[PDB]
Amino acid sequence: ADPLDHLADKLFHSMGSDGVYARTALYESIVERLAALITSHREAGTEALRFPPVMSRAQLEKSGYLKSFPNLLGCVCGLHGTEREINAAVSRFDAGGDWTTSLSPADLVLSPAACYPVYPIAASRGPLPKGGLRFDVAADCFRREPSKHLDRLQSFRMREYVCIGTPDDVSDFRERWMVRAQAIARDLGLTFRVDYASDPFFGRVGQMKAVSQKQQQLKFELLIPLRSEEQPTACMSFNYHREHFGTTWGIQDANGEPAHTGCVAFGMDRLAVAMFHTHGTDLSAWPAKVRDILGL
Amino acid sequence: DPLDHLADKLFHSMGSDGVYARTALYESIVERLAALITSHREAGTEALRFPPVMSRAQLEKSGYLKSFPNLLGCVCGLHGTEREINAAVSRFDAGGDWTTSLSPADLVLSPAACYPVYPIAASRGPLPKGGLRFDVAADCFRREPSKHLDRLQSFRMREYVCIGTPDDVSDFRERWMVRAQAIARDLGLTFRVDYALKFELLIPLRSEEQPTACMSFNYHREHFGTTWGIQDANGEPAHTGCVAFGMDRLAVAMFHTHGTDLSAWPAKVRDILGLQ
Ligand SMILES: Nc1ncnc2c1ncn2[C@@H]1O[C@H](COP(=O)([O-])OC(=O)C[NH3+])[C@@H](O)[C@H]1O
Ligand SMILES: [Zn+2]
Ligand SMILES: [Zn+2]
Repeated sequence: ADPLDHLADKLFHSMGSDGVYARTALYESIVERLAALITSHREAGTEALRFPPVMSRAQLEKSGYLKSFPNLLGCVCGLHGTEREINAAVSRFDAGGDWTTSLSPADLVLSPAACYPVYPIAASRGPLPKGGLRFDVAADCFRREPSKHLDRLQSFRMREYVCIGTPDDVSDFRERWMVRAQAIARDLGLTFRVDYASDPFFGRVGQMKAVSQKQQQLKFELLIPLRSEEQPTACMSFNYHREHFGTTWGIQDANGEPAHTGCVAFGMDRLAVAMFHTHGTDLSAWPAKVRDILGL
Repeated sequence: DPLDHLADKLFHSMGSDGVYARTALYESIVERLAALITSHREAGTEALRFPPVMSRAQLEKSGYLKSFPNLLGCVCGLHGTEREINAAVSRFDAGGDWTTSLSPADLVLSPAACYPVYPIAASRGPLPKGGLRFDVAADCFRREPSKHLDRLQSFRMREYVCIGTPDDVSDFRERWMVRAQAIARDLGLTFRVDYALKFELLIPLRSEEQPTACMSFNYHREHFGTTWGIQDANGEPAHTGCVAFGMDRLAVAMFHTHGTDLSAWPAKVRDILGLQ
């Protein structure tokens, strides 16, 4: 079986859906401590925003998400019809028929990544000041990838630091964080390597997109062996978007050029699972240095 | 609207009524409220934390679909072949509608934090004497757009849940109807208790004639006990009730009541919320 499976009893209860779990108090306390630790490394002048698990469908469309991962997107739908119509749908359900045929899309999707909503927000403020803007964002995200592996969820929490400004601003930020992220994983007693990577772009063209992204080194990941050293798990990523979002949303840097952006993302559930996989379910037995930095 | 002005310090627009980004000020208060509620948690209470989505089939069995079908948010996705999905996005490129290729997932956005806990308890067999107590939280969803700050589409719910005999649930209800009030009192909130059976603690937010329900008690009879086959220690279908706290409503209440400057909040309140 999967090396992570034995962890399930202590960390999760089933909710009748693969990748969707109830968190025990033990698991939760570790997520919160990881969150606090990440917060303690926040750079000065970084604005903290917290987003709900949903976001505007129009914004997600405009962001170009359907062009990259249409297969992962969770859209919100409801019964928007007339009372007669809605009653009809319910009656089918009562009669073992299919109520869902009356669903129609809402103006909302479940967020695929924590940073998305922040770009329209930064743009509404007009031109960027010299040195750009830094944001601290989090959200419960959704990706439509059902799986029984504990490191592959459908609903998971994502925490990010986001840099918006000049190519220089973003590169400095990304470099800084690739170093600081490795220092953090060390403090946590986790084994890792950092490597160039690519997003799981969809379809045939998606294979050309990934090769290109990898060669341009626009995405690094911090990888931790969970089920094996041969196929480690990405628990953080460092993403350079170049000018995509700046152009998309009309954000201009202090030079009046289309702003560049990048983000450093922490997979909270993946990090928590890595911690338990590495140090086990008995917190009293965790290494003293680890217990100390987490303030246990 | 009395609350509208609060937005300046609490929220940023996300392109959708009732869906706002939350500032550090606002979130710090939501967290402290969460902490305060935790401090009143009863012994022997199992704390579970639910994600924003849950089983569609569980939701169907809960009866929610019969009661508030218009408020449900169902999860839908593109579940077809690669060619079908590409076409959908191409239609979108050509000024058409890509959503016609959507089909329901096995999931919905949770309408109430406690719903998923009932099948969990049922799965463990007969309840012990005295029943079970749970502490649940979830980001919940209600498909009802509004510009009012106390009527969101996505909001945090916190709940203590009692599963047991009618005696268990009644003692639990009585206890919590009292604690809920004591809590609102310590928060320096002005409220009245009404019986909409269901108990509700309503706080004047827009007006005194139309106060907002910020905490409630729901008694479900043996509805979930019967649906999931939860059996009490005497072999009968279990009863359930829950005390529910609208975390985002409570936070808006606090800012409305005491203002957006935490330094000028009363010392009692700063004290109980670990601010002073
Ligand atoms: N299915 C899943 N289950 C659990 N965690 C996941 C996940 N998908 C992503 N994550 C976590 O979120 C992080 C960010 O994912 P990503 O790099 O694919 O998205 C982004 O581009 C963030 N802007 C990953 O490094 C991982 O730690
Ligand atoms: Zn990001
Ligand atoms: Zn409930």
